[PDB]
Amino acid sequence: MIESLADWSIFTDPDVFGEPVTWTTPPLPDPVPAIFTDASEDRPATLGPGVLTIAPTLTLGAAQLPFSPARNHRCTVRGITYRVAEVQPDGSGGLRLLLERV
Amino acid sequence: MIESLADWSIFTDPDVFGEPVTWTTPPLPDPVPAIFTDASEDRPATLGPGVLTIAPTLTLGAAQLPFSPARNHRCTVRGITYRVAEVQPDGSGGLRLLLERV
Amino acid sequence: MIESLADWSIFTDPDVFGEPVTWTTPPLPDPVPAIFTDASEDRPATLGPGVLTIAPTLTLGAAQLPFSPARNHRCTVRGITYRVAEVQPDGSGGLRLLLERV
Amino acid sequence: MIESLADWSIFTDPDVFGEPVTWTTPPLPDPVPAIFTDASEDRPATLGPGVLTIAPTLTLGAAQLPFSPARNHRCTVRGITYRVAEVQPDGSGGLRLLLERV
Amino acid sequence: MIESLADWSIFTDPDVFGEPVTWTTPPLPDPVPAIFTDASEDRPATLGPGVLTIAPTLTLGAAQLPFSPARNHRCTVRGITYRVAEVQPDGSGGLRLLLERV
Amino acid sequence: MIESLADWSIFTDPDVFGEPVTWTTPPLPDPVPAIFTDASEDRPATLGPGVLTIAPTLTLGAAQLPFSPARNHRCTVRGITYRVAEVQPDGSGGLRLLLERV
Amino acid sequence: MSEAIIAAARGRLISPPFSDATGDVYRTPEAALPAIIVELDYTDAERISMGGGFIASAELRVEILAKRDDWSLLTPTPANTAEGMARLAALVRTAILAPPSDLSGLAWSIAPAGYEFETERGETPLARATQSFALQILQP
Amino acid sequence: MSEAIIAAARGRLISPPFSDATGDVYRTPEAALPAIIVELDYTDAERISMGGGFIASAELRVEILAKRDDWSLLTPTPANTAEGMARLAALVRTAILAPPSDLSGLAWSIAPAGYEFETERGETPLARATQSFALQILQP
Amino acid sequence: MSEAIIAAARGRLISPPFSDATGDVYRTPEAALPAIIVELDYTDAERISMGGGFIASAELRVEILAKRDDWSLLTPTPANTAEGMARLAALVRTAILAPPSDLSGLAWSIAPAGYEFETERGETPLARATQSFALQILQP
Amino acid sequence: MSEAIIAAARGRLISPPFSDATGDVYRTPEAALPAIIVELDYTDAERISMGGGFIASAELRVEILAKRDDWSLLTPTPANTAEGMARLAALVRTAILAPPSDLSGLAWSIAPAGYEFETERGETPLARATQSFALQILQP
Amino acid sequence: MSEAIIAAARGRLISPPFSDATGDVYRTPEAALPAIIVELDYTDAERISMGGGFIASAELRVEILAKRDDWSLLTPTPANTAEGMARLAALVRTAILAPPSDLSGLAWSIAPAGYEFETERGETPLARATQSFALQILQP
Amino acid sequence: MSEAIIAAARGRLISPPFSDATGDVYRTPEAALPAIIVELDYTDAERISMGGGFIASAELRVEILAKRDDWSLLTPTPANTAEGMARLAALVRTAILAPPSDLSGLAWSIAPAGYEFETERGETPLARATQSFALQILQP
Repeated sequence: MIESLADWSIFTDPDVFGEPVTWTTPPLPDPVPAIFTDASEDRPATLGPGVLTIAPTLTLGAAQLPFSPARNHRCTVRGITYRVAEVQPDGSGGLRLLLERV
Repeated sequence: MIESLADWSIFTDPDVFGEPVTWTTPPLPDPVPAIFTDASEDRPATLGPGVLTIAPTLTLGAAQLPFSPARNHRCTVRGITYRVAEVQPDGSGGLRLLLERV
Repeated sequence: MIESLADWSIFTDPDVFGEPVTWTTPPLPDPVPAIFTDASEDRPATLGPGVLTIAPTLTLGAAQLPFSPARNHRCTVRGITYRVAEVQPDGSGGLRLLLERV
Repeated sequence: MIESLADWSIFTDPDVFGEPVTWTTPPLPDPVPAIFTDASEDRPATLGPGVLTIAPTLTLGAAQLPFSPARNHRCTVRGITYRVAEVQPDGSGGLRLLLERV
Repeated sequence: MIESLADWSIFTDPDVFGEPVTWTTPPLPDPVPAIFTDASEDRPATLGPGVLTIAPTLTLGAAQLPFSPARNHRCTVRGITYRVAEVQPDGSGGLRLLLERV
Repeated sequence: MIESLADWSIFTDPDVFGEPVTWTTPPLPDPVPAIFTDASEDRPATLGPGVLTIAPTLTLGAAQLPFSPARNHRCTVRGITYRVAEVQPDGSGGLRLLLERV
Repeated sequence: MSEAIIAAARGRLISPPFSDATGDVYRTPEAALPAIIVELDYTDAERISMGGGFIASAELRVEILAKRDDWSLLTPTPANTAEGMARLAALVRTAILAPPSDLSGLAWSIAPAGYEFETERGETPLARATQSFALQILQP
Repeated sequence: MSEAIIAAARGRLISPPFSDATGDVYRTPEAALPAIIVELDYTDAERISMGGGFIASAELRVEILAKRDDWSLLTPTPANTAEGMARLAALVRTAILAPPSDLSGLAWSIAPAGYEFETERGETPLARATQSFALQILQP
Repeated sequence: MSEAIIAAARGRLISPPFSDATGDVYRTPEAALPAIIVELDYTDAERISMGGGFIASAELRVEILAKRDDWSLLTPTPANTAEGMARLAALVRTAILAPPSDLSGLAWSIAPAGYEFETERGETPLARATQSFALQILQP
Repeated sequence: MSEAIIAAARGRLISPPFSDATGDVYRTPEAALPAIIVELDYTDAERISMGGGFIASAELRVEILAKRDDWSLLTPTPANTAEGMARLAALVRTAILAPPSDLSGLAWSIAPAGYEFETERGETPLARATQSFALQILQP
Repeated sequence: MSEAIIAAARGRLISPPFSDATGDVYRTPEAALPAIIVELDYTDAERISMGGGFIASAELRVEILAKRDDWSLLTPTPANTAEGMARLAALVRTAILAPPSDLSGLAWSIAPAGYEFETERGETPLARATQSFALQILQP
Repeated sequence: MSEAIIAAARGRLISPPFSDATGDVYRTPEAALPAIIVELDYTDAERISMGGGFIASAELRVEILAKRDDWSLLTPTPANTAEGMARLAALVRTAILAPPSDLSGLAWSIAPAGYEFETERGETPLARATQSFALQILQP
């Protein structure tokens, strides 16, 4: 648990890798930095070739986060609204979120 | 077997990686340090997408431990009670425990 | 996002690895460099041994690209026309295109 | 074959990684060094979750032994009797034994 | 494409790894060097144990090659005739050929 | 092909790794060195647990070998007769033999 | 008409005090410990009458995921998976296979095609129960 | 005659306001959120009459991929996969299984062989629906 | 009624002197060397009478895991898996397939659907035995 | 007699203007874009008469691989896999299932056992079509 | 009664001069080159009479593993797997399917369900032979 | 009696000028380009008469592996796998299914159960042919 503040600040470092996001949910004031990663995901179709869909996730410092790490919360990245669809612990107190686009 | 005491003390080192836990079972007095690790585990459902469940385990120095490495014992980590559901040897005399949440 | 211009310029570097291509679609003036990679792909046949087909792709700096990263666009590599069949994000803002030969 | 004596001696060095064992069967009259390794073993059940069983394999210098590497022999490790259930060559003249607990 | 001539000359280097071959097809005069590699291939039989067959291939510098990289051409390695059964691009302009023995 | 003599002599080096063997077939006079490797092979049984069988092979320098690299030849390793059951090229001119025990 | 039958099911299975979510891929929650989901599944088919009609063979699958006191409503040992799953299932069976006609009518036969209890190892133990009900519905 | 039946299908399924692409391997788009594809599939066969004729057993598979408001045309909760898929499917079923004779004639029987709803986790949620229709067509 | 049948089984199989645990995922112990577990499994079904009734086809699976002297109660060579498994199984078969009516009644037929002996290599040797019993139970 | 039937097929399918290669493992070319291959496959069998005779159940599989204008001979949209495959297949079906007696005689029944269109993603798009024809041939 | 039938088998197959071990997981020896193992396997079942009885369908599997001169007892070429396996098997078949009544009685039918020869590549060549014998035994 | 039937086969298939090896695991040669192997396989069984008899359902599998001029004995294009395999197979079929009584008698029916040609890519091309012949043999 030594990492705490330092660790969270370091990666988040804006304009290095941390893209600032704000939780449009009022539970969070004061913009937070987090790592945004999206890639291509190929989803198959039983008969079809499939469709190339895209999935974006936020990796954040959970311990740093105040408020509630909670599903169904509302957040926005770069001005696009995302409902926090899912959260899962990696056990470092650094959780990964999955954000619905809508 | 050279490692014994030294090895157990080193990792356990509190506030480095060892989170102190106490066995609420009276067989153990005097708080013990152990490594707590939990992560996300995806458990599937035959028809369903699945559910994201979480599993936490304690890695401890078995040799160091006095008393009994025994299933059904009672222990608490960070004030939350855990029954020691399972124990399995890694053969280093460093066993891993699995702790039920209840 | 630090890489932006520098990163795109470096790899594209003509005659190093970047083969200049031009988007015959009028949306793009001013020739662009991109990495052309093609290899052998073995496509099977249910009863047959299969056929050795070839697939060529362009790896480009998406952020650098102005205009539209869009499917159905027209582009030519080394004087051979390619319709941009597919595009998929690797999440670096460096997308990979797949170009139909026709 | 160059290693021979040297190789056998060094690993088994007592209190480093060689736990001395005595063969219960009388053919060997001298305490013999070897490497004891046991770990969690997964033995499933067709319908059941399974059972966590254990196994202990001895690794010894086969060329070092002056007497029959033979199944059905009797040996004891740390005062617990083990029948030598199985032996298999790794081809280094360093064979691994599997010892039944009984 | 920087490698071109240099790259092809270097590997081909006779008596290092490049075994000179000549295309008995008249389209090619002036002996060419290429890397000859053959190994054992186990081909199975549905009921049978299988048969150990051997497959030999030539790795050559395609760009260096003049004439035509074409199937059905005739070539000989070390005085044994080979029809060029198949050719497939690795995309480096270094293609690999498969040569029928006959 | 640069390795030829040197390469074969080096590994074979007696009492390093090369165990001298002689081809009891009269086609070969003058003892030859080769690398003998045997390990445990588990062969299964459809209903049974299986049987631990052992397979020994000789790795030799084929190019160095005069006479004939031929199946059905007779050879002996350490005074035990082996029919050369199988030979397969690794393509280095260093072939591996499989020797029947009988 | 899947929607209507699913709607009947939606009304019929909403009664246990917990939300029912069907076909939500992204969702895989542990917060909703007691879990219910109803699926209309597939419909195979054959002709009816001369001059027009169709009927279908259809399967409805009901799945329940649960932990802790949800099992322990009344009787002891519902932690045992079998007792717990059965305890929830039989009542569920009666819910869907209830006497009301509307529920029965679009469904025609409501026979239990299959039953199961399954075990997944979470801190809190989670167990899956399946209750296939076969309904033959006239194609509209 | 697959082309003709496929052509009838092509006319019959082009009505939803979105393009239908069949058998395009390279294509796997997400831009065309509402998605339709019709496949004539396979034809097994048996003799007709004495002196000549053949008939086939054939399967037509219709697949729909969708996200968001495409589900939400009118009624609430079409985000629920089952309701949404059913909502599009039943009308599709009527489209193909329509009264017009030409569509019916080359098809003979038009029974729904199977139905399904499937879930793939994309940002926008994508769901796959299959509507197998069995048509027996006389071999020309 | 699985719980009741399982309860009958619970009473009927608790007699061997060792605990029976059913569906405990987390648990996989070696300390409880003699091991027993009973599963009600699945129920398929068909209609009864005109005006109402249902019956089910059901399978009950009994599994035994054992080591050492548990095999060696009396006769020699029960270490041999077959003899040992049979020795425990036949009595178990009689336990469940016993004469008492209550046990028999909810069960109707109690035929042995299947039998098996299995081998897993632990220091102490562990062997698995399965005794499927098919019971047809009227759905309540 | 596979060779003879294959020979009839060889004559019957050589007409499309492109070479037909059967069972060439090493060969997997893309240069021969329009592709045809005919396989006699397997023969199962039963007795004929008393005193001697044998007959076989046999399957003939025809496969076509194609790209670009080969699909586009006349009608529009043969790029669509289904139309294109059907377009080549029906004529092929007539070729093999032709009126000439010799072709028909050794073949007896020539029914289409199966049909398929398949998609593989090459720069030029390649599509596979299968036309199983079942021929029962008297064993010589 | 598996133990008794296995015991009969144990007596009946102990005659070849080598030990028979059944279900020993840990054991996988090559020292016992000639190898024999007999398994009672599974028993499916049906009712007998009115008022009580049960009968079972049961399979007995016999497996033989061998190398070298064990094959070469008398005739030449028993190294050939087929001849060697057959040579041991037929006599084994007669052993189990022998005339003595006790062996036959608990077994009722003793038909050979299946036969096989298998090849595993050891220095000494090892070959596996299976001789399934189907015995229907009245459940005690 | 597998050995005898195999012996008949051994005599019957030794005629092609190349050695036949059956069940040699270690052996997998390419030097013996033309390759033949005969397997007696499995025997299922049923009772004969009242008072004693048994009969078996048995399969004999013949496999041929070949390259180059072995295919090209006379007619052109035997490189084509189908023609080549058929060319060797039909004569082989006649060899085993020959008129001589001894060969026919222990075999009873000699029908071709199956046929196949297979392709493996070696420098010299190797092709596998299977000729299952079903023989019902009275158990001695």
